[PDB]
Amino acid sequence: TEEGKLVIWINGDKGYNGLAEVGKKFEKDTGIKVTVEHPDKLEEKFPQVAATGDGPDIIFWAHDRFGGYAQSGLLAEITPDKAFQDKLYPFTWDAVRYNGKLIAYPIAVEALSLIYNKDLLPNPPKTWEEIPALDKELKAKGKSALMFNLQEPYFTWPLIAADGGYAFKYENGKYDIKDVGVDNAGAKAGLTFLVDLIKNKHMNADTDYSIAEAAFNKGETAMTINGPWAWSNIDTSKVNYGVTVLPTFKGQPSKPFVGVLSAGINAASPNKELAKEFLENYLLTDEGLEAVNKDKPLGAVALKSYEEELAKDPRIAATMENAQKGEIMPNIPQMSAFWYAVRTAVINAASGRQTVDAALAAAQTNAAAPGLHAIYGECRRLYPDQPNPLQVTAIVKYWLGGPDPLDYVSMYRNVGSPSANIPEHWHYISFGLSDLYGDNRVHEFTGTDGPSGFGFELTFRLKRETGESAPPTWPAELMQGLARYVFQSENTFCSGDHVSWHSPLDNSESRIQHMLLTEDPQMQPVQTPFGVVTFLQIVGVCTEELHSAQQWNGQGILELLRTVPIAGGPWLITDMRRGETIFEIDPHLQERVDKGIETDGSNLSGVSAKCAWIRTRQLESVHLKFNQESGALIPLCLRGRLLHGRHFTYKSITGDMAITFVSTGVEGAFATEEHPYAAHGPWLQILLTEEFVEKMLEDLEKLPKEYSWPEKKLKVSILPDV
Ligand SMILES: OC[C@H]1O[C@H](O[C@H]2[C@H](O)[C@@H](O)[C@@H](O)O[C@@H]2CO)[C@H](O)[C@@H](O)[C@@H]1O
Repeated sequence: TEEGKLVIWINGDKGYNGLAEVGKKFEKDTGIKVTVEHPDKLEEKFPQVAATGDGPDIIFWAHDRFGGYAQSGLLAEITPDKAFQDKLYPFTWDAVRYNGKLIAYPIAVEALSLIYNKDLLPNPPKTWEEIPALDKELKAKGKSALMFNLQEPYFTWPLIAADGGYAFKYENGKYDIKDVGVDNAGAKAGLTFLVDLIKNKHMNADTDYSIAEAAFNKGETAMTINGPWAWSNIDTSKVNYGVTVLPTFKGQPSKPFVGVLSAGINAASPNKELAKEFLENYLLTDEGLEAVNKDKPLGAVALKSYEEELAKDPRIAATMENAQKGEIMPNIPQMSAFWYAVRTAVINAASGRQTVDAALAAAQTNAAAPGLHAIYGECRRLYPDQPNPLQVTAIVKYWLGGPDPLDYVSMYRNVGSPSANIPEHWHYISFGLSDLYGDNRVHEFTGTDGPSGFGFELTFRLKRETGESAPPTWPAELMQGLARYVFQSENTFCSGDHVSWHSPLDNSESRIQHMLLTEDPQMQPVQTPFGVVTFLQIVGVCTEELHSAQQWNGQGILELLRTVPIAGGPWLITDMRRGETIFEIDPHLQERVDKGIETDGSNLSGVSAKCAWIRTRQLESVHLKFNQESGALIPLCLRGRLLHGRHFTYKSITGDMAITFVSTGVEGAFATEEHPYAAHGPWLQILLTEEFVEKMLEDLEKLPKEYSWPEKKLKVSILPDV
């Protein structure tokens, strides 16, 4: 925000210019500059940035969002003298009251209406069922019957609710968030009807707000569906239009979700009193509302005085008839999640991606899945561009006996950063490792503190190939494999961990057959009522790189991968095509690993190797035998472990034999400085004092190799071992 200046956000389809004129008058009378912006996806931007401390002093939007905003603590409480509260209709105040407090100034009442071309269609239909036949009549003379935005569920909700659909059941003043009604026969009936319209080529699933508006206003289609804001543009057009009641479906009224355009004050705003002055004494006046209304009609206003003038307009009348027949939107926080569920359901059902029953079943479950929704939020923040990415769904859900524990795996196109030389890739995000539903169907509920589910979800970044229109799906199957491992082992992962796989990740001949895990570079962790969720990105590595990771640590090797862009880069993007290890690409990298093992120690506690040396015996002489391969690890054993007071264990692949190098100062060994070499059966422990260890290392500064010291002998060999 800012002090002495007023920043306002309002959607671009509203009358921002009129509002700007009111801002001009305010700037004249008070000297405070009033800036009016209309960013895309503002409502979302607003929750997103309000916390950091950027944001609008005032935010305009339908009330349905505000309850959420208020629960997050983004909104200041508004305080009007009774003198002012009486100027507005009580029910508009109702729409903006949350948890007993007023959290926004109600501005206007928005409801969708059926807008029709009087020239093309003298008497509009009273029912949806006529439209198919009606379209056919018009198609005969190169026109269409109906076109409206199919991308926002706001416009198809009236039809869906008509025969029984609902968001949350309201009884006794309480909305039951668990009782969602988008899955019932009614909702199925309306959405099935829309889908059938598209099947019989009376509508097109691609159609959006702008195509619908252009079509109707140019006079290409007979009808459209929209709110009062739209009219101004139609007035400019050649079309003579009427605004009327929406068509009935199966004998029942269409029930549009009525909104109440409201203005909220940012809790992080310095100028809150300036905001109150502007809204109460400048905007919410006959003069202010008229100013805005000339630009784009607001609908049925909340200011009694001005509304009395407006109510005469037959268009407003129709607006209020549709409004009455429909319901007013709830303002609870769960609305946003509901809207998202339905938006996906409609689009997928209309495009043929899914059936009506499957889409609505998914929307039904997802309307009340705070975890799935809290993740979808962050996904939405990263990809405001992509509302519905290709998404792999597990059709037999895990908690019904299904094999795949990941309910969903979303697949995004990431454009990368040209400035950072980061290539375009596909970004897979998984859903199911965390608590999505929080009703104990998969994961025990644990509360807000602590990890939701296993506390993380999996992500993956697959370098996009030349001409790849769509992301491949094999990474989802991979993610299902890992997910199963976690679910059966009950074993969590942390940034740095490695996964040994030893098969091409993509079931090709690729050299990438193992995985490392790191924090997703872009995905921020999220607060889920069911817990906190972090995002672990999978990074494909060669067998050599995995080995480096075991010998040193995961973290170091990931960074090495970041420096070699071809092998990952800053965001650690997996290229299944890669043919060389990072070490074949830059040998100085091996050097970096050796320095790390020296100064960090190594995470390798033991190896299965070709090698050789109940009562706890003691020995004064010891002769070890090693394969070249296990002989290679001796420096690691000493430099990497004993010099860090860490023990190391060779176990013979055949034998029951074992050799555990023990630093002076390790705990629980049966080897003492007094008696360094001791054995319990086939298991041998030898304790080396640090000085001797250093000496030994210098001595090791190819085959056969023999070493001797006063105490003990060491042999390096090739085929004595079977
Ligand atoms: O698409 C779902 C959407 O519906 C409503 O958004 C309306 C808004 O109320 C109107 O003022 C106008 O801008 O049309 C919007 C839809 O394009 C809800 O208010 C919103 O929360 C929801 O996302």
